[PDB]
Amino acid sequence: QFVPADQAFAFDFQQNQHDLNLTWQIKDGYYLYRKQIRITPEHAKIADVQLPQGVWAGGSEIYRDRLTLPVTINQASAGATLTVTYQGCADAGFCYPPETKTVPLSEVVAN
Repeated sequence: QFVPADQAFAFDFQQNQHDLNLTWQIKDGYYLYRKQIRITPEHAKIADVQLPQGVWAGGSEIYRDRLTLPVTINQASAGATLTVTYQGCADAGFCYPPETKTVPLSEVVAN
C-alpha cells in the first residue's frame, strides 16, 4: 500500500520554449489535491496558471489517473527554475508528505 510517492505520482515535464507542460502519472487508487498544488518561478515570468476541474473526494477537489498542466513561460533568464509543489493521498486512507520538484527552465527571451 505504501508504494514510493514517485511511483504513485510520476512527475515529468517537457519544454518547447514558451510552452511548458507539467504532467503527473497518477497511479490507480491514488489522487492529488487540487488546492495543495503550488507553482513558483525563480528568475522567470509565467502566465497565471489555471487549474483544470477535477472530481470530488468528499469535500475536496482531487485529481486522478493523470494531471496535465500547460504553463506559459513569457520570459526566462539563464539558470531559471520552476518549483513545483504538490501533495497526494491513497484511497486506503493515508497521505504522502508534500513533494517538491525543481524544474530547470531553458532560457527564453520575451516577446
